[PDB]
Amino acid sequence: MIVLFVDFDYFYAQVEEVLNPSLKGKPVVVCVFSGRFEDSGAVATANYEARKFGVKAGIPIVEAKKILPNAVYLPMRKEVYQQVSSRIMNLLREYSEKIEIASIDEAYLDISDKVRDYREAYNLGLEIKNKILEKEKITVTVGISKNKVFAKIAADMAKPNGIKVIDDEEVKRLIRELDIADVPGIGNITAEKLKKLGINKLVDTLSIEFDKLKGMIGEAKAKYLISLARDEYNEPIRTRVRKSIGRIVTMKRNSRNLEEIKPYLFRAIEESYYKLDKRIPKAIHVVAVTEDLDIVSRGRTFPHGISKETAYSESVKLLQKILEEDERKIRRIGVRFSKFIE
DNA sequence: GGGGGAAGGATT
DNA sequence: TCACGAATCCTTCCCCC
Ligand SMILES: Cc1cn([C@H]2C[C@H](O)[C@@H](COP(=O)(O)OP(=O)(O)OP(=O)(O)O)O2)c(=O)[nH]c1=O
Ligand SMILES: *P(=O)(O)OC[C@@H]1CC[C@H](n2ccc(N)nc2=O)O1
Ligand SMILES: [Ca+2]
Ligand SMILES: [Ca+2]
Ligand SMILES: [Mg+2]
Ligand SMILES: [Mg+2]
Ligand SMILES: [Mg+2]
Repeated sequence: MIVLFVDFDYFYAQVEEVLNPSLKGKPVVVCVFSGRFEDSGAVATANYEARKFGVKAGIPIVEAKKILPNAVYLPMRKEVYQQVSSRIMNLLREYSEKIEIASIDEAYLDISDKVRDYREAYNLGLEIKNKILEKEKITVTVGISKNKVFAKIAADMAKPNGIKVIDDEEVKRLIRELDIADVPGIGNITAEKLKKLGINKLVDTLSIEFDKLKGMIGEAKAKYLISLARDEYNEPIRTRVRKSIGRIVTMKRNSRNLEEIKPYLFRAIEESYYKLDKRIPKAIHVVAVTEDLDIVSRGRTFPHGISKETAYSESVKLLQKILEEDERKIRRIGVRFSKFIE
């Protein structure tokens, strides 16, 4: 297997540079509000000219402006970013039938049907970079290796506007030398957890008794890290099929009033059924988040598919059960659907 | 004890 | 941002043989 990973560079701000080329080479900051329009918002992303002086993703725009008051600040245009992304993903599909779209700016390709060496993989990567630049004026970073994990790590090491191969020998080296915290799927927790078990590299997981790891981080992760460390990881490039689909919305205030909560619950159902599309669930859960941010949840499985009308009627019954069996005030409410037909 | 299943916490 | 709330793992609890 040869896997190629593509990560679009500083994507939202780069799209703004493409739609207004006069911006290129000057600081550009894309602002995100998350529906909270009474303030200045936050930096969604900034181009490298802005990052150079400390304007980085996540900081409040009021703080960014104290650093670069004369940068160009643009509110997010999510629908445009999504459209440009979708067009680029379509360009990538021409290079492989085996593609996994991981996010709005990330895709994996299994290119094993077209190349079986890294020199030609690199050439294919160059062609992809040129094609996306030609057609959409977007620069990207390409990572190439023997599996998804090292392909992503390769792109992380090479961005922006990069291309990097991690060949078989470099994989072996990284298994010994790469900080296990930089492995995809390992957050701040887990990382600290296995640092307390003496594990700092992928190779270290081979000198623990397995159940000790497993006990700390769980069976799935343990198997994951060990298979990486043994250089046996080979997960296919494929469209991920969800096991559940849902939506949980925040109410304007705490409530324990059924009639007050219902419109929110119904909104969650409508949004969920849009997401479901042609998928038909046989199970429904109602999920309540209490004011202290705990979860209370109740599910039902049917021997048949759930119509939207049954989703409405059953969700109220489940919510009624939640209200009867727990005394806490509810702040967020929604539904999750699972057990899909076919 | 443990098969079976649901609640709901934990993690990315 | 795409990592606020979705999706997924998985421990704990509980029924009851
Ligand atoms: C997109 C995103 C990344 N991160 C983290 C992941 C990293 O630690 C770091 C950057 O990850 P990256 O993957 O490098 O960010 P990105 O490539 O998706 O974004 P951009 O194109 O704008 O440059 O920030 C978030 O916390 N939230 C997010 O929404
Ligand atoms: P991981 O490697 O740290 O993160 C992997 C993916 C990226 C997004 C998604 N994610 C991460 C963190 C949180 N809090 N929520 C998410 O959905 O995991
Ligand atoms: Ca968001
Ligand atoms: Ca419990
Ligand atoms: Mg990117
Ligand atoms: Mg990304
Ligand atoms: Mg990490």
